[PDB]
Amino acid sequence: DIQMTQSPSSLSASVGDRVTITCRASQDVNTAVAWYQQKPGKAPKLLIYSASFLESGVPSRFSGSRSGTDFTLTISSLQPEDFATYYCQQHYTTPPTFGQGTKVEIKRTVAAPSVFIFPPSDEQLKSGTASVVCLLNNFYPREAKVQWKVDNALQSGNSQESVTEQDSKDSTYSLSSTLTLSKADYEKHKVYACEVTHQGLSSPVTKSFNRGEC
Amino acid sequence: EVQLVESGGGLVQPGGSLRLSCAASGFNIKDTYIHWVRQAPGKGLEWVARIYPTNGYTRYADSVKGRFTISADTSKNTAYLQMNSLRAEDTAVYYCSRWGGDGFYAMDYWGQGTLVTVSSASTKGPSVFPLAPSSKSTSGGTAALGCLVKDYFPEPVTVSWNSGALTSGVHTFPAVLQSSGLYSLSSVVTVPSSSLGTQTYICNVNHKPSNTKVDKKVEPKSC
Repeated sequence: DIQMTQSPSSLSASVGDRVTITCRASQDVNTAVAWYQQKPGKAPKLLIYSASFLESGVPSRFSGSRSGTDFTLTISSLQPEDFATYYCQQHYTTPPTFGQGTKVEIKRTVAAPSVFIFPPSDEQLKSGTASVVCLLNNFYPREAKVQWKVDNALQSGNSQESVTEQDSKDSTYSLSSTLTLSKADYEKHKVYACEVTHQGLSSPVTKSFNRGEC
Repeated sequence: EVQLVESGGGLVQPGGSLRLSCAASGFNIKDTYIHWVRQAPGKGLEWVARIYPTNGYTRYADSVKGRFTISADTSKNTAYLQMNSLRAEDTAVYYCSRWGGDGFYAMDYWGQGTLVTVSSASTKGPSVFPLAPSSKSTSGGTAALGCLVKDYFPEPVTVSWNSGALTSGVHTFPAVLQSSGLYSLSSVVTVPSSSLGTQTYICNVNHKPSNTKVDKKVEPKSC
């Protein structure tokens, strides 16, 4: 089992930028490396076979190089539709092994979250539970810090975030923190607050509401 | 054109057995190798097994060797992967693909994949819960609303808004495995605050695993 080490692990590069991904073969694999594209939630697609040759129907802004046991995929002029995960593969021995993937996310101007908090529906609250939701809509960079204060005392591990893949039109990500707790503890506290920290905000925005059923 | 479909994936209990299949069109599998590549959720691409349909020779990945059988039947043009004593580690999307051979041992055509989830856990469908506007402040400009899809097993669920007519500013997040072993997700939509009351927002939630189809009408409150 020859191991394809692959660097970097992900990159923000801007439209028009030249991009370079390397995969270093752990044994000489000769010229038998193919490179693949993975657009999110989709079958792998061949871009380059046996190091250098493009597949038919692959745009010439893509290209593959060999230099011993280091292999390079180059995108001359990164297009916004090359949001994908690229994979490299030695198909020299069995098993065919793959590299760990390189996510290539498009860079753009630091936007700021529109924060929104949502109280628990009482159809849920009936069922003895309470999911308080915080939305952070169309911001960039991806990083951000959501922070649950409940009557100011912020919480340990009881919230879980999920994040969008970046959009196709405007390269922004969205994200939600969901603080869930029993209808009992929920009702102990009065004020429910979310505190969003991001670069796009000079000051941390705090979204909140007073405990519902009112 | 060279098409490769895959089928028969779903929830298996551990130690169970499944048979994924792969129906090749546009070419004769006879004169090609057929490969089963998998991908766990949020990890890379693992190769599991290959067949040369013509002399029937096989080769397996060690993780799999002995429990799994790749076979092919050339008269049906189909190739098959038999999974036995299925561990939770086998939960992955499974892709078959081919090696053209003529010029390259690259995997040029691939199928769409099929989700195989290996779990002890019984199918449960979504409880669908509104996430409603104006909970403290009524005025703003652009209001947001969503539906909270909670506690379903296995993946997927499909959230739509107003029977596919509200496609704008709709953000359905990645699902999250709860401490509970069950999933949750939110699907959200941004709209004008002028329209709240002039318009109904309804999300459509299809859990094809449990044969659930919930429609919730997300409408506003005051406190």
